[PDB]
Amino acid sequence: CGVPAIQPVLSGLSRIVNGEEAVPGSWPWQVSLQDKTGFHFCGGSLINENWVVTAAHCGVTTSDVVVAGEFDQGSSSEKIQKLKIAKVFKNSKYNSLTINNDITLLKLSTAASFSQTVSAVCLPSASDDFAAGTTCVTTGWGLTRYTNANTPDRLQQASLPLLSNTNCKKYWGTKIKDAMICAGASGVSSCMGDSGGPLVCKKNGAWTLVGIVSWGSSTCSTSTPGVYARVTALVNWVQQTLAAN
Amino acid sequence: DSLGREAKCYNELNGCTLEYRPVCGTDGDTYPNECVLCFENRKRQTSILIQKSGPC
Repeated sequence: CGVPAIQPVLSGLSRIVNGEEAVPGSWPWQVSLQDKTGFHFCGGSLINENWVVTAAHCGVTTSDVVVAGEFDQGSSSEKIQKLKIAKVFKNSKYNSLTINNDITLLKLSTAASFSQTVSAVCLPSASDDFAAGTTCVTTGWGLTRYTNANTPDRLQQASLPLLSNTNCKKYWGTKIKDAMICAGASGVSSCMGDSGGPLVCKKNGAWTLVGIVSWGSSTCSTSTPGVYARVTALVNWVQQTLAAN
Repeated sequence: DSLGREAKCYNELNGCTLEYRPVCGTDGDTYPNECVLCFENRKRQTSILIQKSGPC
């Protein structure tokens, strides 16, 4: 857990107007949720060789596919894994009005084959504390400009700092709940198609899952914080569903 | 004169969900998701419907 065989290279471009392209295979836990039609509509992160964790607003069905090991989605072909889904575990407390408690667990039918390019993310401890102002990473195939309406072929990554509930409420006010964590407002934004992906904060050498892409600016405003599902607040549920399944 | 289906927002939130689920508006435009089409109609004070889901 949380150590890519293949090492990320995070440059200063990762911090400005909607990050950069990833070193292929450098975020192994990064998966793409796809249709039967092969069309990417959300991301996810692998926590196991068996489970994927995602946002609940994504509407993942058992009919949908988890694609492990992809870089370039426009590849006539690369070495990926099209894993099937057998059971979907949508948080009972997910609030659809509010997008609060926005985590869903996908149990795979076909175990993923951990390779050099496919591995898992470390999940945090509930008591874990990731300080505001900590610079983290968000990865995905979400649009680069709201104005593109074409999702990128290659995985992107942005570096953004964490925010206090307190200083996010200045932008979202009362919408910000406890199962939410804010990040960005710095020159980089999560956007359509990034949903259910990771917000990784490195901890004691490992990259750890601190947020899930949830919601944010309807226009992918780089001066507004992006909201994520707060993993520390939902990890005992992850732990307990995993145990009973 | 024609039409089909009105795009829905999360009113209880004033931002959107970040999923990619393009919609074809009755205007001839693609919207990354429905919530976008809604915020665009709100801002623009427009009344664009969803022609078909998926891209135009």
